[PDB]
Amino acid sequence: AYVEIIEQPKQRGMRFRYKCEGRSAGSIPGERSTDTTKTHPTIKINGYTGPGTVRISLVTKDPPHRPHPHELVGKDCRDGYYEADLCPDRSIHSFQNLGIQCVKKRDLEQAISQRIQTNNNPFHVPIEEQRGDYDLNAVRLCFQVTVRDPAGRPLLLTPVLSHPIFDNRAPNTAELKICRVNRNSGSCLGGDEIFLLCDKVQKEDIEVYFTGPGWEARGSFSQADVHRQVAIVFRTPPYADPSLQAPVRVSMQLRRPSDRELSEPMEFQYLPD
Amino acid sequence: GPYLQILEQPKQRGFRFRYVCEGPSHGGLPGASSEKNKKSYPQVKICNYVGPAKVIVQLVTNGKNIHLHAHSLVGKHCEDGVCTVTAGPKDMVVGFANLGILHVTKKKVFETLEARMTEACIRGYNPGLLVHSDLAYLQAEGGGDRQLTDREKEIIRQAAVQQTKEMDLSVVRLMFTAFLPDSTGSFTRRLEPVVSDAIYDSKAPNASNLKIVRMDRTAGCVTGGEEIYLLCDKVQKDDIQIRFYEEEENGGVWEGFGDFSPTDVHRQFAIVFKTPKYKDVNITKPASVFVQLRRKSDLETSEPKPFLYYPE
DNA sequence: TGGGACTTTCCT
DNA sequence: AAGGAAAGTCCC
Repeated sequence: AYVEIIEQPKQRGMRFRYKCEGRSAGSIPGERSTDTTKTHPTIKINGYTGPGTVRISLVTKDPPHRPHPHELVGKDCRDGYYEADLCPDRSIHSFQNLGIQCVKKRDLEQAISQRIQTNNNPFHVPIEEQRGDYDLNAVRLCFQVTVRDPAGRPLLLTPVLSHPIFDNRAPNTAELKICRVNRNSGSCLGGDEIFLLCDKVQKEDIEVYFTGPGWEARGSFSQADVHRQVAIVFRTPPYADPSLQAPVRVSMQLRRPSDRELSEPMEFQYLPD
Repeated sequence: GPYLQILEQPKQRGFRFRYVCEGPSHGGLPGASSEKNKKSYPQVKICNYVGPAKVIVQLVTNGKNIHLHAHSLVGKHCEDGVCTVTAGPKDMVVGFANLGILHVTKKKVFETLEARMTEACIRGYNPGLLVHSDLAYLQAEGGGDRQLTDREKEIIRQAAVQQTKEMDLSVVRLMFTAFLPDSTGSFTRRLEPVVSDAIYDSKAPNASNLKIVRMDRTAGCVTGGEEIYLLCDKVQKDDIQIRFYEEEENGGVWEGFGDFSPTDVHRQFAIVFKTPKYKDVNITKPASVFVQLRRKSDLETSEPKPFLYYPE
């Protein structure tokens, strides 16, 4: 009888683990999560509060949100989906025991083929759509949450997808980081070669973005200048003022065309002449 | 009567094994003398000529107790990993062209190993000099198929159980065996096998060839302690070092090492380090010295790259 | 032939 | 158990 996620799952940062992969290793981090305080996904059933069942499941990112292949093993989690009674004394019920078992392409047909043969489908999406190409680096959480009625019957409440979640391993779903650079400054004239050590990046799809108020440009460099996708050797871009006169600390960050994603910011002081 | 001669062994490093998945041709196991603008292959040779002869070669293991390695030496005359070459007459020197090593998985080791021991024991290949010391009669016997009975199977299979446990899938060794004709005209005379040196998979993170691809700067002050970025080929985080050295006339000593930590090797492909003090910080004219990637392990080294020290 | 990068695993 | 690297795989 109504519901809305209080703590939206993590965005682009977590990493999809496997079966063989460390089991019981980790869990599912929440919105405002932290390196010192976690906080898992919790859904608040405003108003109504009492006994209720819960079946959490993972679904694709786009429009027809079909059930996603990846399991979600952990406490009580079955066949892939999640299921367990909800505290029949409190409302907003949390979930600290969820793991995302990403599957191999190998066993995919089977994986989704389980979703059906095991009835899994928070949006009763047609079975003819329950197949074909699926994206394995992006998923959403759904809450097929059921409770009682004004009296005492099985009043099922409408599902709701949790913000996107992305595989960190996928080199184009991963978090674009800037680990360290040699130079930290340069001339407004631009052209100061720089060595940027960074996290796995895809040369075909990556850029070095220089922001700064009223100024926008990118470092010149070719693909051959991206070493084992973990280092780039670009040349600093000409600042707006060909005759600056003082430190104008601007910002430098890695950018991914496709995703349109921007790495954290790093300062690059533009000195004069 | 005679013997074999490893004439020209294999390059020993730089070769990358391949899994069945890689399929197509991917080269030929190099000679220890191949140098691009001239390439060779492990060549063998006999001495006391025996007209015609058959020399089979199989991959053995680099352990104190030479055994059969799971990897399969796939090539031309090869089949099940026993490339058989018919040493031409008069010319007792037949080389082995583009061989190529096949990499078994860690799961297919005992599985693939059974066959290797099964075979040979059949085809008459090397007398339990690799399998066990209870056979030795896996040569010819006389005639038949040598099914060694369903009994003997227990030693082979169980031999494939204690070897598969220590087997190292990263290194192999050739095992050249020569067979000279007999009365029947067949080749039954086993000439003492001669194992090769030792070939190291290049795919392995510590057997690959070291190379310095890029350095943001190739000059520093004799004082040293000037940061530098070196982009490299996969190097093992805690087993690599930067060596600066010089050809000193009065002998040829002096060597320096960059100062960095494993925590300064960016994802096995980059190294950020500080430069070492040069010998003569009293220099007035800069001096050209060298830099070189070196593996603390085997001490293998990259082609040295120039570095110029200038005074303070 | 010669070689990068991707996918799945294993070791912390 | 969040992250680094080795092992196994595709596709130039």
